[PDB]
Amino acid sequence: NDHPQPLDAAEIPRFAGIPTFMRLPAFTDPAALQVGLIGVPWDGGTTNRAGARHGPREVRNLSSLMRKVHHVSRIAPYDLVRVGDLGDAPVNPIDLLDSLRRIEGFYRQVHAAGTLPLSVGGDHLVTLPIFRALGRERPLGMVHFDAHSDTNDRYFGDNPYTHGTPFRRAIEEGLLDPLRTVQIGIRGSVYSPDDDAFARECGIRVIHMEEFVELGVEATLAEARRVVGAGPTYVSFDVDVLDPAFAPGTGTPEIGGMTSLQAQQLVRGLRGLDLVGADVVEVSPPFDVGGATALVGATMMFELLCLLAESAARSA
Amino acid sequence: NDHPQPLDAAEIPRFAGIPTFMRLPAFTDPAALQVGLIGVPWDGGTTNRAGARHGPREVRNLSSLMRKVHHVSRIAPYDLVRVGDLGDAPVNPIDLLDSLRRIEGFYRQVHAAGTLPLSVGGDHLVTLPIFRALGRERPLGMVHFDAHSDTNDRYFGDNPYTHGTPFRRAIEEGLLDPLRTVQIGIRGSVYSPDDDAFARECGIRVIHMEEFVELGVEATLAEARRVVGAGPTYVSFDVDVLDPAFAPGTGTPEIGGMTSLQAQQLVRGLRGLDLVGADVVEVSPPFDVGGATALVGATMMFELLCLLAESAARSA
Amino acid sequence: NDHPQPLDAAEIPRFAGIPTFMRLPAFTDPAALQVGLIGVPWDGGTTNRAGARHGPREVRNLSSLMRKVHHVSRIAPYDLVRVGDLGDAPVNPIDLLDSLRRIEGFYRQVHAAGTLPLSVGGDHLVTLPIFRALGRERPLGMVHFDAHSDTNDRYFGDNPYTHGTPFRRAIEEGLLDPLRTVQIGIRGSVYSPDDDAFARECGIRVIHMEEFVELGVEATLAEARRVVGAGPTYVSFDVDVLDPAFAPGTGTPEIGGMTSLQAQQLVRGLRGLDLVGADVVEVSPPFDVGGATALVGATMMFELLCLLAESAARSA
Amino acid sequence: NDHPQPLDAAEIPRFAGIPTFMRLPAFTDPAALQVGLIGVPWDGGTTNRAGARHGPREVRNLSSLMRKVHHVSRIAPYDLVRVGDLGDAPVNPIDLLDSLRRIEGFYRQVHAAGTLPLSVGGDHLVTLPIFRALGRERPLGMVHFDAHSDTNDRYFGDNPYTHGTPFRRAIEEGLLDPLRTVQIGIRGSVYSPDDDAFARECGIRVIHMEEFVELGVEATLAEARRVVGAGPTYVSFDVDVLDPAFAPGTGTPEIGGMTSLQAQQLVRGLRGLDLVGADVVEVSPPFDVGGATALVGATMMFELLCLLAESAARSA
Amino acid sequence: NDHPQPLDAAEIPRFAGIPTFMRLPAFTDPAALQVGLIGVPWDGGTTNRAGARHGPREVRNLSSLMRKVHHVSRIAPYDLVRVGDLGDAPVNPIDLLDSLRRIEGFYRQVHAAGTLPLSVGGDHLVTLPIFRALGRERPLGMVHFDAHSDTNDRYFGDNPYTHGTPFRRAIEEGLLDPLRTVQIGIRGSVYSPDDDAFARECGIRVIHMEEFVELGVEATLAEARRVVGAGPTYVSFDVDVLDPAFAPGTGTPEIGGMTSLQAQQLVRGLRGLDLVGADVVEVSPPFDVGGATALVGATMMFELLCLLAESAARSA
Amino acid sequence: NDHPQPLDAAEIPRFAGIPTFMRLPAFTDPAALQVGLIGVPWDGGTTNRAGARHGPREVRNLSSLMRKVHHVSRIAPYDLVRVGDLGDAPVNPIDLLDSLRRIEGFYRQVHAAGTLPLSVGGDHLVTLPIFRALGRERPLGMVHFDAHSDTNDRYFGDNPYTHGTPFRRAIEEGLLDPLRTVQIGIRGSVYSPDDDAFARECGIRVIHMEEFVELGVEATLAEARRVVGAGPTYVSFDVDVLDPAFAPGTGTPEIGGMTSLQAQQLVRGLRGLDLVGADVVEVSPPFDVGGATALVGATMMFELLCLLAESAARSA
Ligand SMILES: NCCCCCCN
Ligand SMILES: NCCCCCCN
Ligand SMILES: NCCCCCCN
Ligand SMILES: NCCCCCCN
Ligand SMILES: NCCCCCCN
Repeated sequence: NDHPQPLDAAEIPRFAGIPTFMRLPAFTDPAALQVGLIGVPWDGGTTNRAGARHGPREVRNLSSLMRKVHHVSRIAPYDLVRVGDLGDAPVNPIDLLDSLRRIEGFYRQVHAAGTLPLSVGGDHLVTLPIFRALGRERPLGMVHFDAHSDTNDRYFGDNPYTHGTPFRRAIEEGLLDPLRTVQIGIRGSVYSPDDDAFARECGIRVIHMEEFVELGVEATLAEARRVVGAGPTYVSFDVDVLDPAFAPGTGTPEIGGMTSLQAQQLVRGLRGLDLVGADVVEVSPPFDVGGATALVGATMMFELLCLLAESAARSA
Repeated sequence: NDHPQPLDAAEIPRFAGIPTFMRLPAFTDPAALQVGLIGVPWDGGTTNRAGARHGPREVRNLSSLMRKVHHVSRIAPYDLVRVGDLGDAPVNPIDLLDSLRRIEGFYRQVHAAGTLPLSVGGDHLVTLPIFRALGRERPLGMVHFDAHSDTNDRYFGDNPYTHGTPFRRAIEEGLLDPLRTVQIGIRGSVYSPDDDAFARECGIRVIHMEEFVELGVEATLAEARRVVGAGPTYVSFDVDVLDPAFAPGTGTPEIGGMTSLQAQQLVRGLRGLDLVGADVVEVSPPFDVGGATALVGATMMFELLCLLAESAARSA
Repeated sequence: NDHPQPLDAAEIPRFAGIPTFMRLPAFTDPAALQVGLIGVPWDGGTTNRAGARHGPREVRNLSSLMRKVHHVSRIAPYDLVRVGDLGDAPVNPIDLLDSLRRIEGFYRQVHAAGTLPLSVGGDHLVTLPIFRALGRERPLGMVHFDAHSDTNDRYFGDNPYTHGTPFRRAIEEGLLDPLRTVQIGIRGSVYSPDDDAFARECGIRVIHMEEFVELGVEATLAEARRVVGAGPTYVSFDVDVLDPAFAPGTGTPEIGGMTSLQAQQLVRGLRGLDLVGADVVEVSPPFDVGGATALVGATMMFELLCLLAESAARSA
Repeated sequence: NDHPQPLDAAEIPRFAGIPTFMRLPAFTDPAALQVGLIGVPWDGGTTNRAGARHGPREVRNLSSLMRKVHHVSRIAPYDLVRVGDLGDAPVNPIDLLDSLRRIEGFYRQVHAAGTLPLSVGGDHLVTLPIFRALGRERPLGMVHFDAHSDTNDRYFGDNPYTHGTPFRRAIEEGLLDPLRTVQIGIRGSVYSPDDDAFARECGIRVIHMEEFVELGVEATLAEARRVVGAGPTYVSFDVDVLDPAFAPGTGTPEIGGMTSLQAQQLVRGLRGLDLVGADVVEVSPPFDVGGATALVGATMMFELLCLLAESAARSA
Repeated sequence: NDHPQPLDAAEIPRFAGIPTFMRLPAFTDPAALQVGLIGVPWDGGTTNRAGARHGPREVRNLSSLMRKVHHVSRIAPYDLVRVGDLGDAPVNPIDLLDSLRRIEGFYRQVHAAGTLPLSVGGDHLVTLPIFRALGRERPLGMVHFDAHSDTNDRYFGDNPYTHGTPFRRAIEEGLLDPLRTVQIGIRGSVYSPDDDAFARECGIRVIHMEEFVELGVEATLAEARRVVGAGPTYVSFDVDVLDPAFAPGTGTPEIGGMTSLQAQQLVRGLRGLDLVGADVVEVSPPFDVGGATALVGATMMFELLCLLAESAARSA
Repeated sequence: NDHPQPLDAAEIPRFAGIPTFMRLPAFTDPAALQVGLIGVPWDGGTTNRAGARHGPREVRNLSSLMRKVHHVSRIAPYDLVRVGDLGDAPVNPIDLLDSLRRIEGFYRQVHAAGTLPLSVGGDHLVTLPIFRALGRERPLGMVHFDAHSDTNDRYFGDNPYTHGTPFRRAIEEGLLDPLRTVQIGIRGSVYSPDDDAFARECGIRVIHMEEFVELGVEATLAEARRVVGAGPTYVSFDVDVLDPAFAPGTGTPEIGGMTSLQAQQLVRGLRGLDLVGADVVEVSPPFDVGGATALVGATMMFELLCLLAESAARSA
């Protein structure tokens, strides 16, 4: 084939070998890849239960359990395109602004090379430096799976950058197109009598958990696809969209959430869209249980990888 | 506008502050409040896996994650009515009858002041002294979420007070109207071929787990609303109604239970009933996993708080 | 009416007593029982995450929670037939072939006595020696719940015996009738774009997780029954069929799985079939969380026991 | 020598077999044994963190790791005398007074048969009913390893029976001889500014943690042997004597404790005394980490078994 | 005493009541107290494994186990002086400088009122704003128990503030007298071929783990007392001085440490010094096991409280 | 200063980067290195509690906390010699003899290149193939830290290869000189009166735990050095030598063991000896607690590395 390949499991047992994403070779140069698997070990944007800085290491670890071919779509992503583990974006645990700069820097090297990034957080603030690099020319659409909109304004006085502000920033900076943004799974007590105010004024489509239950998977999918249409789309997967039973290891859980099953069905349903990048954020190992949330992370990573592979091929 | 409010999360982070229910101020006088949040740290009635005496503390802890406004109903409970943390009902861990007296004494003051109690257990026996305080004037109706009927007679072999007997006592003492009692979620193997002896003979509506699946949420909700009518009604939520996946921290789990999502749907559907009190019972921290069951309790508590707040508002 | 009985829970509490299956007496002679509860503490067939050798002990422990009478069917299994704990099948943790030899040996003694076996694993390889003893005369039909087909050929060279090959082996050896085999819950990424090859060629009905969801419980059930028919049938239950939310303590978890509730419904729907034995495999205590998987295992064990008790009852 | 033996580890691996104490056969008749291994699954005496009721079960489990011969003394207890698992003493989890009565009942049957008990608690109150059976003829001496004196008077009013009063009761009842009591390891903040008042009035030798440190093992032992002399002596080992690092699974930890090493040395040095019984109490699985404390419990149990075996052989 | 007192355990069980340090009443005004118990829930200075922001809440929880009187020195701190829970110092989880400013501001009020602070972190950076409030008039002496000197210069560029720089800052700012600073337990691999460069150059007495082992407790103590003399001294206790076995719940563990016992002996031996404040830092619940480190923290707090109370009593 | 270096911690934080031993670069060619860090993830030799196959991945993860310079000895191993991560020796989870051949194959290539191996298991059986490669020309001496002598003969019939036989095999194969072999820490009950036969009859120096305590660290060190002399010597460090308090994550724990501190003092005292290689074995993640034992493994690995670096430097 000649593409980078995972360590062969008929030969090296899955517990063995240096833990890389999907057991792929490590790369330093983004031009060597069509899809780059990237860690963003960064949780400076976390105002309560931190720990998502350990997400990437543990996702790497549990991705050992992933196999080469998707059993539904039959996509063999490593055969389709050049995929590899591109390491961790530079992070500064003590300096939020420095991290923001340096992560953007890293991502514009990735974008300049033409690689589609598949990223593991890190809390949800990580998605902003990524959009800063990927949405310069044209604004992005987005399918966003989350318990929270992450479109708040300020925290603890007037700090504009937290894991709860990234999509407001991205919209203000013109990186995210709100008319092509759909959010799925929003739930839990809120600060305000009309929380979806910013959302409604700029026209974000918010499918709350309760609307997702009313609609069902198919109708929700039809509505997500309708919102993003034909244009360049990013997929942001916050593991907190899932119920705590499936994703305990997360900073801001809200009970009464999506099932793993349902998340796989929704992601699988995005086949054919022009996906320009994706992430899996908020995996927090210090609140995780037997690496349950790290495994969810790894699997959802692979689900997204398969579709990114197809978009990277189409884009070539 | 002058009601007790949670600590301001724009000022004081959720990991900070001495931990009270919902970050509310502590109160000793129930006349200061319309809805009172009360712990009953008591498990003297547990015949197997104990630890529910630690429930109220961990629920307080995890309730730090609750916010001011319900996202569906828009109810802002601390603006509608005055809510506060009344601390723990006094408990004697070595003397069961002394606990029964003292817990009731506490609830007697709460009832005299006209305050609706919202309680956290404690095993299910804690509901009895509450009913003894709350049901003397007219027998209460009840919506009861549980895996068990808790209507047994005697254990080992002349003891009338366990977590399995509170509602038999309540019916015998004329405090609980069985003809206005609905039990939802009952499941798990039983001791003898006829479990439902007492339950059927006094006319309790028992919606077993199986019937609840046949029925679905909306029809169950309508049957529960039919049974309790326009009369004064108590809501008892036993976390063991949930599947262990959502609530592992409980003494007597039975697999194949309710989802947190389903529980929220069913409790929200109780809107508008004449609710005179409610509790969340059987959270047992020594069997809990990373505060999961404590978070469930805290959230279900917030769900009940909203409905209780509306009742207390209608009374004023 | 002189049948072996569980310890009397109205006199001896569930935390007390030597842990045997279902708190029953221990037996060493299979002819003394119609249904024998057997542990197969064996995981030499495991290629990655091991630990199922500890399964039977923890299932013994957690089976303390089971009661005497099924609450839906009203089957009192210990009244219907003679049930007991037959101990553990002989295992050599260090010699795979010797274990196969000895496990088969033990199971032919069980078979020669007309005792129906209900077995707790152990990884899925355990089912092969059992099959070699139960299917010498006439091949078995099977209802198989798993995340994996376990019909692979070879591993790490020319090794034909792992937890992923037992049903391929059983079919080749004429012990399992593929035309009377249905498999339910298969999911997760695979090694090749053509995985169901062996299954499609010999005619195994494979119901993947995706098809189970499209089908629903009742239609899945009718299909399962259509496949096995009136003939002699084994039920093999691998806990990894369950979403890791319900069964974390297993070696090869795959997300987006079956709920505990669904498994109960599906197993309960096998009533009336000519069931000649069953097993519950792949419970791995070292990856379990507070015995949840061991509890699930004990419960499924009770569910199967009821059905088997009905089968043993019919014969005389 | 025709004496009961553990399952053969050279043949049956340690993860296998029904979990009895030391993998010994189970007995019903005390007269069949010279040393009886007994569980007392009782924690009605616990006023704060409970769970010791599950102690005997988890100790049975982890005793699977024990071997047949002591590596220092070379005592082979099963060769010397007849040892077996006598099951659990009857317990009433709801009724304290009924428990005391039924446990005594069980122990006087054990005593009437000339059988030396080796008991696993259960909280410390469990030793009282044992002393009530064993202390009738001559009052007993004791070497007692604990963080607390367990010689308090009343709790929560006029309650004379908790895990903190057994030894005061036993002295008042003339079952324990204070002049022949030595207590080793006492430490931790106290309620009373003069806590040791009772112990000093009746002449109990109290070697506090601080004094044990100054004395060292050899000299502490000389002093413990002096106190108990040649008379009949019980050993009561409370795991909370150990530092929480070695025994986390206990209800009332006090840091800065004894090491497992030190405890082994101290018990080993009691060889040659007339030991008429022993217990290991306060193992609390709900607060345990990976069965650490259960293992400690099982090992100390074996340490004592060897000594009790020598005393039993001496008498016969 | 008329002094504030812990909840009466003879009446109120230790698992009940809204949890405060040592079960004392909650205070808002530092002039009401002679020793103030304060939480600094702050870990913005943490460069790797964080979580210490949850320290104060869990130390509060586990301090429920503390009793009224020290069992060795016989000091009863609450009878000696007025002690209370002052709550948490204000903390900004996003703005490091804003926290430094606000924490100091809180301690300024505390110091102005003549109140002696006993603090629970939070990571070690938290000691800097404390020193900033306490060491302006005259520089402080210090006994510092730690695995690390915390006298490094810069991190990740020129960030002057981390858990590893605070004492470097305090010396530079004239708040700490290096000549009256002694550090005990220092150990672990270092970044650079010469580490104690700064510490030796300004003349801090550094007693590495190895020297403490050679010296022994008494001789270590005599050296520490020689260093601090008769002048005003602060005691800063980093739980990571302890072996991971005694304190697993900490961010930067180094194996082969001090035991709880040794730590208690070293603190007890500080009796009679002019102690003006103390802290217990680096308790990190997300890495803790069953609250082990919280309990150590709570107990070391009590050890420190007893001596602080005597100092405050001398002054009065 | 052209040697391989760990990721720069002033630039790249410890939670970031692909997890290699000590965050060194990954090598594939042994000839590139003077000291080779190797994982041997193999537990086929385990007769009871397995999981050591996961040892090397977790030790890699936690080795992230190691720094560049030994604080006592001042050895900067990466400046001294060329050190790197050689990956994992090949392993067949299902085939013991093939693992034996293939692991030896790998170490043969390592030995041919002049590279000193520093290895992480895997269970203690992993040392045999290592010795088979390193001990042909002349037999090795050994310092061996363990709770067990690992010189048993056969298990479960005649299987000559388990984690309890490696040194029996190595001695019989002329690879280990028993007259230059010292074992330290041996303890715990034994299977029969005469297991120890082999070790004494061939003259291994066996320093039991009891004797180690009698001798003390310094005299144990003197005796270990006397046994090995100036000849080529291997160090085999089994984490089960440590008390379970310090090393919970291990398959066959024996309470009453060495402390982390003692182990460090002992290994550090091996400076100057002709060390030809070392290993750290029996780290078993499925039994570890928050990675405690992996961290111990990582530190002991660093301690050993520093000494190995000196040996490599002298040869060159
Ligand atoms: N929520 C599912 C993630 C997988 C956890 C399984 C680990 N045994
Ligand atoms: N299932 C209830 C909530 C559990 C999530 C807790 C994450 N720490
Ligand atoms: N105190 C240590 C007892 C043993 C723990 C080892 C792993 N279960
Ligand atoms: N001198 C003891 C050093 C401990 C090193 C750090 C281990 N994690
Ligand atoms: N190392 C002190 C903590 C003790 C833990 C016991 C149970 N929380």
